[PDB]
Amino acid sequence: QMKKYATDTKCLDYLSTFRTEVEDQIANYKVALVSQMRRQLTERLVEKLNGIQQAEKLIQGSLQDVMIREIVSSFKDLYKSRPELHDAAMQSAIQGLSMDPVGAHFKASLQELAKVNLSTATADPMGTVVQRVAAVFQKREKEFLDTFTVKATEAQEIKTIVDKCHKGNTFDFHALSDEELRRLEQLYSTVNNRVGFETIHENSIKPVAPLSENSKGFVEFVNTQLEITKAKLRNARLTAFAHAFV
Amino acid sequence: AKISPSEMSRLLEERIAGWK
Amino acid sequence: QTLEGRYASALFRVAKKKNQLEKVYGDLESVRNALKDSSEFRLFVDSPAVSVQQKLDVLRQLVNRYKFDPLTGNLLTTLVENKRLPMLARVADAFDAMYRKEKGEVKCLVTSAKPLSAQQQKEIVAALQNRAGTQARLIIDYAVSPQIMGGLVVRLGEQVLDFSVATRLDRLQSQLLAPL
Amino acid sequence: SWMSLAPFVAPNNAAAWRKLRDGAQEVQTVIERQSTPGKPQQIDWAKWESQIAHKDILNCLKTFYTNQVQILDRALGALETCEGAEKGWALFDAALSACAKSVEKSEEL
Amino acid sequence: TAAKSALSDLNWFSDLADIYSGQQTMAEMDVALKAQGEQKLSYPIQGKNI
Repeated sequence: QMKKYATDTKCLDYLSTFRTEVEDQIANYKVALVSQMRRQLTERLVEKLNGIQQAEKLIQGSLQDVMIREIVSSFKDLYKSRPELHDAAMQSAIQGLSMDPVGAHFKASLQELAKVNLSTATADPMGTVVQRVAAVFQKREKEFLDTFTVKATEAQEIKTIVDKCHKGNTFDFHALSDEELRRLEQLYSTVNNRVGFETIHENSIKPVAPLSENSKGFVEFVNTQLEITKAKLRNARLTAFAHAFV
Repeated sequence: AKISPSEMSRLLEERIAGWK
Repeated sequence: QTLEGRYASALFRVAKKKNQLEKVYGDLESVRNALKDSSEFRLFVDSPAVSVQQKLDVLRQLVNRYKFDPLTGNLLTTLVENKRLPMLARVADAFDAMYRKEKGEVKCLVTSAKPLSAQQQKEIVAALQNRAGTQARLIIDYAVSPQIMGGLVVRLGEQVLDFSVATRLDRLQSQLLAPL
Repeated sequence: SWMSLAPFVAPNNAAAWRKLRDGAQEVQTVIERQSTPGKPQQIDWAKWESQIAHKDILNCLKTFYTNQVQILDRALGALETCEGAEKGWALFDAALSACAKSVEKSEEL
Repeated sequence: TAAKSALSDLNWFSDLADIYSGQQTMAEMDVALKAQGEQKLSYPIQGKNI
């Protein structure tokens, strides 16, 4: 029977090995955490670039679509308007039975478009095909840049109303503020989540749960110190967010 | 990829030639 | 190639040699007009309770009344004995198309509205140098979807040369919506 | 070896133990994972500089990337060379002495 | 109603859990002191950086 309980001697080696192991299984945790952060950052950037590439592609697609639609409508107008194109097309077909005005007008409008710099252009139904197409171009580009870039109004708001009202030479700390500081934090979570930056969320750390009284003298030294690290880190975050925005 | 005005328009102009 | 095609090829390849087919062509044109203008001869071949005796007598006597050729009679007796006489006008038109195709095509052709004698001359001479077929008897038409540029079909089926505005336009547009 | 310390647990000391166990599992689920592929991500900007037409914001983003990876590798090589923890290692040593004081009791037999 | 573990009342499983969580957190927050030097950043802003 007692041949059972011979196991009960091996409940002391295990704890020596506990102390020997946990001071190494932890040193091989910080490394993995670093690499975790690297991986998440890289993946975020990659998804950002896939999105921006797809947006550019769909822009140019819609662009050439309208570039064709408007030239076609313009020609459908000019033909029915002008008498000359009729007899010119007659002669064109006749000599073709052994250039037509359609290819000519298309090529002409394209050549006149290729050196326009559509950024410098006018409103939507503005007649000239360049004025018809550059409206779409610029509007689509604006609806593009607002989603993979920050807006100057969001900048100005906080830069002039929020950050520098705290303090100057370094923009030191943040207890000098209203509850609406929390909104600035929310504002943070917009910008980096459209641009695609990966910043550590400090609050993903979790404090300790007490179990027994004998541990009370340790946990507090952690949790107190943790606050001294959680808030401090916060400052070293937001100053950056300010010193891009001055 | 490529840019619209200077590249795509030239390309499409080069694309249209055809008859018979 | 068909049944009426069979009889057509038969009589053509047999009669081109000695018969002076133009003679047969004229006789068959006379027969075709008699068909279209009788309304009893049409009935007559439709007339199913008729004796083959009376039919053969009618034909043999019709020989001695109008112009007539021997192979014509042989063919008529053939379509009698094979019970294939109602196909006569169809084979007649087949032979007309065959011979006039040997000589010269008839073609359809489209515009928007009335063109001019000048460009009409240009059209005919261009289509002649394209065909190089010494006989061409054409058609004029007016369909305004192809806006004004001259679309047509030189009648052989596999050549509908679509010199038109709207067609080239739409083909080009649907082409240049391609990706990159 | 300390993971084979289960059967010396009692139901009054189970959930705590389970917590500990699951805690370690979390750690291990990280580590092996973050050493299995090694480094397959390693993005190459030669592709993206070409495939994109703006090349004005791409540059600043890449700058951020190369500015953070330096500090990551810095911290990594820096930790690869106190008192805040001894206050708990004392608890551990007390527990060790207690467990020896109990095993000696159950080594009479 | 037998009893395995001839060893008496064990009461040092709580402390092990507490020190494990403590060391884990102390590492987690001795990391992010290093991975957030944060010299400066480069935010693209409409009108200025573009």
